[PDB]
Amino acid sequence: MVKLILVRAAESEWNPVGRYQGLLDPDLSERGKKQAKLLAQELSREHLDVIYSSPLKRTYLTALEIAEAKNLEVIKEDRIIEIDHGMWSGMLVEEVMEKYPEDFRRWVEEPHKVEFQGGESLASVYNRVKGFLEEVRKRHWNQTVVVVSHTVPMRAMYCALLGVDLSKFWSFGCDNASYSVIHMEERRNVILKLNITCHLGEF
Amino acid sequence: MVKLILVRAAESEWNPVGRYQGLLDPDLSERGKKQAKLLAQELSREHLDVIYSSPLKRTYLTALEIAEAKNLEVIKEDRIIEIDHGMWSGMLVEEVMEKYPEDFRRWVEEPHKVEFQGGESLASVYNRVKGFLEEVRKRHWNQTVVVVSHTVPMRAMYCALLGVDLSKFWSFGCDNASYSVIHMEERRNVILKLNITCHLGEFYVEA
Ligand SMILES: [Cl-]
Ligand SMILES: [Cl-]
Repeated sequence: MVKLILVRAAESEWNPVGRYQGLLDPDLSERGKKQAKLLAQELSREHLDVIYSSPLKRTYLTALEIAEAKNLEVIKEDRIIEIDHGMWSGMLVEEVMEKYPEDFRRWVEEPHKVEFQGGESLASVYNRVKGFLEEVRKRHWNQTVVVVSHTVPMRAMYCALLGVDLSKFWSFGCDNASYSVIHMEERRNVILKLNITCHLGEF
Repeated sequence: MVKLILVRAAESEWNPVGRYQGLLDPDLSERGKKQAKLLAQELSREHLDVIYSSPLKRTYLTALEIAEAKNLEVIKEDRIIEIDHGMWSGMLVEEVMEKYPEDFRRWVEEPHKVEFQGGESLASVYNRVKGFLEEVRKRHWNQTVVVVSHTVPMRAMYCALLGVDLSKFWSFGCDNASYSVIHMEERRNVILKLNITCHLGEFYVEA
């Protein structure tokens, strides 16, 4: 099997105020930098074979702490980059709700149908992360793989892994510096642990 | 929303050797007794409104610790009882694999089509836990509900909660004295946390 460890980036400077980032690239927050160290300590217990990360700072810096703790390299991977939120990028959740209430409603209620104006469709995110996961399954069979990514590609990944409709997108928790443990087996994928944050304690 | 905390019984005497219990009723192991206390300690940190438990000892004893820590009464619920494993009940996994390889293969490969001889179907389990969850959603809106159950009903519950086929049965981890946090929202259910065992520390066993 593949032991797949799916990690969300530690907290960015934009997360606590709820500003959509998409492809935009803020640094980790001070809290985030601490979260990443704690997560790296937590994952140091495991034998790791490979670490993939979205190339954006928040993910890459999180990946780098895990790699440094285990003396591995980080392999950048564009296919697990955050969705292009288009015009939402730079906007607070409250601003989106006020300026684009109907688009916000579609996002919450029927995420699978969304295409961000000036940006990417959720279908597109699903396609790219699924392709990545298929290649990982083949290439890294019988290994432990860490994948450092963001909310939207991660939630799409859970849909692909379970073989469920993209409409189930919101049914998975995805907190900063969390990890999930998936076993990619011969006939199915198994979510053994989802959205673990215990290592963060107070953070 | 409903904050639904789905808990698997702490370790029974039969869990570490892999003997199928079903409706057979073994005690918690000494380790499991400690697990239940650690879990109860963990869940004592937040407000709980109601605790439902399968009436089998392994679940009920786990539920009793959580209930006592919060000044609640355990509500016995037959609809979250373990599947009737029928002829497998009392057999080790390796014995089942040896004696009934075809039925074991069906169990692993196509769980949604399984029915244990002298026992219950997986479809039956799905039906009864789904009805239970529907009633919980209506009765306990804006409350925190603990449900103490077993691997098979819990896995069926995840299928029902996600509104997905019973063929996804095996795709969810379910360890002794673990908890999952689900939000039952208006339009969907969200698995916020699945199969959390961090509170157990050195007393955590996968198996
Ligand atoms: Cl989001
Ligand atoms: Cl089982």
